[PDB]
Amino acid sequence: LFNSEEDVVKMSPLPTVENQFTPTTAWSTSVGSGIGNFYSNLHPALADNVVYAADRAGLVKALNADDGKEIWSVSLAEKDGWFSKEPALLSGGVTVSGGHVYIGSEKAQVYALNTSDGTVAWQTKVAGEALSRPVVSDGLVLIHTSNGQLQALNEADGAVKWTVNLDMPSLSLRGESAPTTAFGAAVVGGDNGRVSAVLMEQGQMIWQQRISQATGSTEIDRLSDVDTTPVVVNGVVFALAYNGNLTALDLRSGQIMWKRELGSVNDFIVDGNRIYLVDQNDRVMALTIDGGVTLWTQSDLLHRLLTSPVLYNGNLVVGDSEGYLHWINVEDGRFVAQQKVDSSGFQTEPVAADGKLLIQAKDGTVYSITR
Amino acid sequence: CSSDSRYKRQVSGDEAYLEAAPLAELHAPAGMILPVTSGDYAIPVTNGSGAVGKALDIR
Amino acid sequence: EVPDNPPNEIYATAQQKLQDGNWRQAITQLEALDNRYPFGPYSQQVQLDLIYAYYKNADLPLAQAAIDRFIRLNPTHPNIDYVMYMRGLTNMALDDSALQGFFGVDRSDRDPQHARAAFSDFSKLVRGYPNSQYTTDATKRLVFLKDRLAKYEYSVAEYYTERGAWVAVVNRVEGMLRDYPDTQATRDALPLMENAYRQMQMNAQAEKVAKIIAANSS
Amino acid sequence: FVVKDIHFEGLQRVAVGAALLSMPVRTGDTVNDEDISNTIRALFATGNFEDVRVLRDGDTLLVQVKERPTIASITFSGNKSVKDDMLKQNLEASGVRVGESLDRTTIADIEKGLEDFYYSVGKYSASVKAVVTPLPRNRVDLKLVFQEGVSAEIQQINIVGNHAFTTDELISHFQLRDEVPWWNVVGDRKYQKQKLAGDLETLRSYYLDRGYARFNIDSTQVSLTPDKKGIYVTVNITEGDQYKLSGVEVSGNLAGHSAEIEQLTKIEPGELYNGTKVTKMEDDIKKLLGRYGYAYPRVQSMPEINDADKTVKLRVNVDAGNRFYVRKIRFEGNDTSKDAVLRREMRQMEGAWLGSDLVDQGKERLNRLGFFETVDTDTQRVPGSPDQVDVVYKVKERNTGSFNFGIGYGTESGVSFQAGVQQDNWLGTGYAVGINGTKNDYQTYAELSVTNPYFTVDGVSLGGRLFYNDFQADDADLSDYTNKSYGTDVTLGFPINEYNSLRAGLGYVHNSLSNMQPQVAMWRYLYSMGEHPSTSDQDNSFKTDDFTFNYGWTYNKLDRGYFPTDGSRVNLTGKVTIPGSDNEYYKVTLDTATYVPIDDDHKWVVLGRTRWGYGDGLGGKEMPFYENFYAGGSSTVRGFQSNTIGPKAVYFPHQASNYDPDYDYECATQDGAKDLCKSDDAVGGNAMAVASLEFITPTPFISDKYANSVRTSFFWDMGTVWDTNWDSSQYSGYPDYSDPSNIRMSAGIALQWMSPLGPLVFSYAQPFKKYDGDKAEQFQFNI
Amino acid sequence: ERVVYRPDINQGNYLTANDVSKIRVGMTQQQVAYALGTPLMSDPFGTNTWFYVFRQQPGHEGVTQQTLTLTFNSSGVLTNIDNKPAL
Repeated sequence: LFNSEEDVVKMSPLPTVENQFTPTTAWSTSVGSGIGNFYSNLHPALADNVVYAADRAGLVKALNADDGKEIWSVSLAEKDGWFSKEPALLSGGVTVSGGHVYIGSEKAQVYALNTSDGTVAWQTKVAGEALSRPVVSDGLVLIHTSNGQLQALNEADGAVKWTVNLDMPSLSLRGESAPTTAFGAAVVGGDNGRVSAVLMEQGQMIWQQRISQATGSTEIDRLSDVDTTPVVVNGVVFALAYNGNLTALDLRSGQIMWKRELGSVNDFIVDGNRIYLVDQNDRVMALTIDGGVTLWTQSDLLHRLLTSPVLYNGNLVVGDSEGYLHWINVEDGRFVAQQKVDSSGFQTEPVAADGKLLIQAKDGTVYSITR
Repeated sequence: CSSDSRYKRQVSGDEAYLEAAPLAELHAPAGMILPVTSGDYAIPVTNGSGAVGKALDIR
Repeated sequence: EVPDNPPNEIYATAQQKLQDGNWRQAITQLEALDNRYPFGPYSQQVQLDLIYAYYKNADLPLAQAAIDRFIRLNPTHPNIDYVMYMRGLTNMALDDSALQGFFGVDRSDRDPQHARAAFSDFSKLVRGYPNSQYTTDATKRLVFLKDRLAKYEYSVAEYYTERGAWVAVVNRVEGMLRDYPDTQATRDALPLMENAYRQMQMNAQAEKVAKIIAANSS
Repeated sequence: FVVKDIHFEGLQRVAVGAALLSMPVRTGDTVNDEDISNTIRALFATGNFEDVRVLRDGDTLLVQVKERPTIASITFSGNKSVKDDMLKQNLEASGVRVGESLDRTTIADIEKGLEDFYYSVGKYSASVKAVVTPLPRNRVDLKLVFQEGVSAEIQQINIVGNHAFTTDELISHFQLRDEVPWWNVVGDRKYQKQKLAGDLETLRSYYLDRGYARFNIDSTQVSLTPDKKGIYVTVNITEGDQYKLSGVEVSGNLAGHSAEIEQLTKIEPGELYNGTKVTKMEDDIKKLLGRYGYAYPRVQSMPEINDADKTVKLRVNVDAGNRFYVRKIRFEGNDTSKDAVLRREMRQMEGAWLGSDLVDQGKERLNRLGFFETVDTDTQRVPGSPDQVDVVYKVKERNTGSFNFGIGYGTESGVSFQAGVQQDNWLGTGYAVGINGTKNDYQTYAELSVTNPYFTVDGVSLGGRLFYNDFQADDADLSDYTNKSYGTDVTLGFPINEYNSLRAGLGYVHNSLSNMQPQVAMWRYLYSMGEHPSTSDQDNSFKTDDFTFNYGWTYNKLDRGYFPTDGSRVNLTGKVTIPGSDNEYYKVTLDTATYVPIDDDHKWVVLGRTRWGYGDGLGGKEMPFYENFYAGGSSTVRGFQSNTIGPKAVYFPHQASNYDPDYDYECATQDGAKDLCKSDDAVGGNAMAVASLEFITPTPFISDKYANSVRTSFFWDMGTVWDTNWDSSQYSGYPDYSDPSNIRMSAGIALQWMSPLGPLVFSYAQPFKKYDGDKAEQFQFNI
Repeated sequence: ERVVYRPDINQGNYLTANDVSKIRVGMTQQQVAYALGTPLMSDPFGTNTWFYVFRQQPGHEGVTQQTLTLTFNSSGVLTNIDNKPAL
């Protein structure tokens, strides 16, 4: 019956599982329901020996990051806009600064519940569901939502300092679009194939540069958690387009230093001049910054929907959508370890913090990971 | 054909289509000429070469 | 079939399958000529032979398609006159379809829809080729074919005379009276208008009509 | 450098001249080396050329061509869910197909549009590939693979900015659900953006009648999620501050009809705004002016939405046509139907002002015709006049003609058979023709019945019945019951109304029977007829020439004539005898047929189909043994065989049957078969209560080219026939009836297949409750 | 005869009381026709006599009719607004 119903495209598994430094978790502190296979930018913050974690129901955690002992938890469950204790649909990541845990919502809300007890120290609606985590920076809570706006809320009390559309995708094209702050300027992603750096003070467009195409007008795939969110490690924006097209472009003019437009790059970080990118085939690879020269690539990860490539326990670490964590022999193309701490997968990035590696898995929720 | 039986060149329906029986023209008297030729039914009456009826040569 | 033979070999197989009477095999062969070689020196006649294949095969609108595939693809071998005849010939068969006409039972006022189309193509022959080797029949056909349009139009004039819509009788009868210069049903439409005019107290117009009947007695 | 000869190769749709003229340097034209490369490009520019290689022999040119044209095939692979013809269109959207020239430039434009087609399916996950494969003399195959990965699916509707209501309350008007559970039915399971487009108007019309005249959906952003599945719609709305439609200010060219127009535009000052009734109030004016013969009433509202008190004022601007619009009418789509008969089903008459509703009522009669498949029109204005419209009633007639048959008698007992043919108003001539009869060994049967509904334009249904059954029951020859039965019945349907219509007729029932059975039900009847039919032999004779009177009336409220969908029609018809009849009796029946759509889309309509009847003697006699009612299989209680509901064909103790054959046609006969016997064939009763409880059912896998006319129909069917006259004291050794307690049940589904030979209904139905023996036929065919 | 229930024959197209009063003997054809339009009946071969003929049968009780001619001249100037009633 189900044998011949469609000519489905293929996704390969994880090859060459290693455990050479045998991985584990540092603890389990599983919330239960959580990030989900519901698409979510919600990722936990790991600070103060606290797993500040969250759910999509609204349940935001403070798990004491030695065992993930719950310091506090209230639910943020739709406490503005509509009926209370409906699920908050928490979109943006756990941002923790000051006495607030800032989390965006898919019902166009961005909250701030207090880091010490979970009391909602402020909560403020934004315009549209958040493509970004709430970038709480310089008194401003920079959010890039579905409508391409830089919704900037006040940091300690919540007040919409501006909502300025800079780089709007043609729909709610999904991927990180976060307005980062670099060189006194709000450096803005935006899921329409572009990246920008606008003024930090009010979201005043200093430059907008279309890197490449987006989903729409092309048959490029939306199967991409686009980090057009600028990773600026320089006076040079390193970002993607919505077809994942990696580039270097100048931070205060948008002038393309180079571009490794190599397909829908899933997750990229710029680890010095080892630009740790997750390729279109979900391969981890390092480019340089003076030219995206592949230092190495790795087909030990193939079609995984990887997390970010992070460095932890002496190996380059990445999780995926199938609950496999991985430990790259740091640069060159080799697993050292593979942790199957989950199988629901990790929509949250492996937060190599607190001596641990925090993944909130999707519904196999939070484990901090060690080896 | 394997299914062509009792239908050919002869028309379906009323089979009077082929014999092509013409008709006498409408005549109106003195002073009472209502227009009759206004339709295309006032046809070009040109019986130039070839046959009539079913007997017209085909290709 | 649809062979990829030489164009004469697609032709000679097609012509015999016409004379087989298995037109659908001639159709499969004649098209296969004009599928690959419609630039043949018989590919014009092929389309004419296709009309000669289709219309006998009860493939009547495809004959009209091959009437069009002759006029479009193959405007030489000027049997467009034949094609105007054939499209008048086909659409007469296409209009009514019930086989009681073998022993003489009418179907001549149901609706002359393709008989209107058969009129125009017969009219297309007697206009577009009023001299050709086919215009003899279509001229004789058209003076007939208007009556099947008229007897339909008289059956509308029959109803409003039978209903009692005498304002609609004049609408249908003078409709026929403007239309047909030789159908007798129009001459017999004519008194219903007088009957309508007498019913609508337009007796002056009734006797305007009454001497027309005295001349449409002729 | 002027060419003396170009070399023209690469052919079979591009000739020498189709090359040479699309060579910019011709044979004899001077050449340049740019003209050579101009000959490279302009020869490829015909879209037929795999290659162009232009060279020269000093100047004497040489053009080398390989050929793309007529494509000989396009293969479709990986399609199985989507059929290949939908993939053929986007291939043809590139101007590319079999028998036309390959352009290898548009190979991806086959594919990009195909995956953009696959994008617009509701998927996005597809990468498809057109593969050129060359074929004889120029030809190519363009094989296409279709990697149709996954579709997009609604998971959550994130309406944002919604403040008059809550989000899921707006979702409650929408339908973007999944997974019919193990305790509920939710229906749908898939996403389309056009469902959202219908839902965004489901949203606005939800606000528009609650007062929110200035409701606006601000934006909507479909989540174009990785997984290519998650569809979350960022439906920015502004709820729009519900206002009150608080006065209609209708004006304009009201054509002197503003008073009734004002009544059409009567509202409450202070009821919440309703834009749905705002547009309706214009259409109230529109048909009303169209009823006066203003076929084109330009009626235009204006909601002066006064937010200052949350109100709306309704300016309406009317502009009618002019009176005498319907000049003439045309009828179209009746090549198999005479026009004037359907013009008697036309209520808009020419030479009139337009009744906009007059056009519809004849079309409603044409919709209640049943000799149609669709009924519509073309209300065409004759221009140059504000009083000239010629209404071209294009109506699609029936698939006329219908056949009825059992299963075989041919090449079994001589050249003998069963028959039956309907014509469905042969040539639409006001004569619905249905003829039956059979030549058997048992019977030489002819039977004639036709109607003239339009002998008179009133609807005086001039109809008569005739039959002659030379029925001898060739079992031995006539040893079992003979019946030379013949006679007439002429009944004229006179309309009392267009909803009520009267029926009255006479029945001449000349039956010549001889050597009847030893059975039971005729006996107690013929004892009431003053005759003793032979209980112990089969030699009894009885002739009846019954002069009866028939009567009837109907109620007429139901949608269509070939596929009705809503309404309720009531039909009374019974009989009685007159002085002149051999048996004095009556036989009165009634049936009920209502259409109650539990689904107002008429995919599910309750079809309550019941049967009743009672008849006895009029002078104290019995209603005849040939008039006892029946039921069973192929009926409203189908799933048995026929004549299983009712009292049974039971036999007296019996002997020499004029020789019923040796152990053949035993009826307690002399040959074998001693005393009081019976059979599970019902002999039927003078009182009947049987019913069918059916339902329209939609068919998704059936292509709906006939599913508008083909209706699958489930049922649960039960009931009783019973002879109240039956001796339950003499036939207590038999199945004895006086009561509706033999309530036999068979249940299943019926399959009304409307072929071009009319509706041919087939049925599977399992008997569950069975009384007194039923011959059962679980799957039953009803031609 | 003694038969009841005859459905009605409904011809409109006649100059109503506005249409007669809109116009005059002396009015030209289109000056008439601006709120009156064209008739659905004129002369078969004669002048511009614009017949606006009402017909209505009530059923077994005769007919009601207003045959309303507008005899314009050949100049199209109205010479006669002829109101012919039922029978």
